Amino acid sequence: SDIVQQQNNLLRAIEAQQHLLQLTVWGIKQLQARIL
Amino acid sequence: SDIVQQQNNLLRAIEAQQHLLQLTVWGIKQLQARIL
Amino acid sequence: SDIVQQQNNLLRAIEAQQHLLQLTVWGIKQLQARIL
Amino acid sequence: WMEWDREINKYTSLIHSLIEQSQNQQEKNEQELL
Amino acid sequence: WMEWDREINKYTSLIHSLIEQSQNQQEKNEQELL
Amino acid sequence: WMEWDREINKYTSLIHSLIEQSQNQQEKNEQELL
Ligand SMILES: [Cl-]
Ligand SMILES: [Cl-]
Repeated sequence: SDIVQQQNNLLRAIEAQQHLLQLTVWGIKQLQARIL
Repeated sequence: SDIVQQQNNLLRAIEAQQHLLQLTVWGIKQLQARIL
Repeated sequence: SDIVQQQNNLLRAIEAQQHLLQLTVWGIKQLQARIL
Repeated sequence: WMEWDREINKYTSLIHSLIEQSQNQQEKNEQELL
Repeated sequence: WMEWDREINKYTSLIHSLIEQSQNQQEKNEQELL
Repeated sequence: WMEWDREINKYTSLIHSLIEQSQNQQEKNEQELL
């Protein structure tokens, strides 16, 4: 039970980190469009 | 078995995210070089 | 035991990934002022 | 930048697939606890 | 960019909270195993 | 930016080590299923 709970925790962390990654990709693309 | 399968899933996610992270580092360095 | 150890491994990887994500956010913010 | 765009797309797609796979496995694992 | 800033703050706070929760759960898990 | 570069390198080396450790542990765990 507690191992499965910990997997839920880490998956949630990965999901949140993916949102951050998508944000950084968006930001770089905007800057690239402008400084080119 | 199914817990170990999930650990494989999560490790693969972490590895792919790290690839994407390294791509963003490349992008930042390129833009920095162009500006500064 | 070996499953618990692997959860610690993945948790630590996620932590290191988070430091790198925070660094990339810093870089984007530094560039954003200049390029806009 | 063209190669960069391609690689961003490929890895974005892969991560999405892995997260979906992980979500499905998580639900299966939680059911199996019972 | 205003929304971007807002979302960076939201997800950073959430990840920090999830990491803390996971650290706590890892400690409890090790205690249980011992 | 010199500090930024150093920090990127340090955390990249750390996560690579952790990923390698995790890959090895994963291989062992999968074999232990038998
Ligand atoms: Cl796990
Ligand atoms: Cl500088």
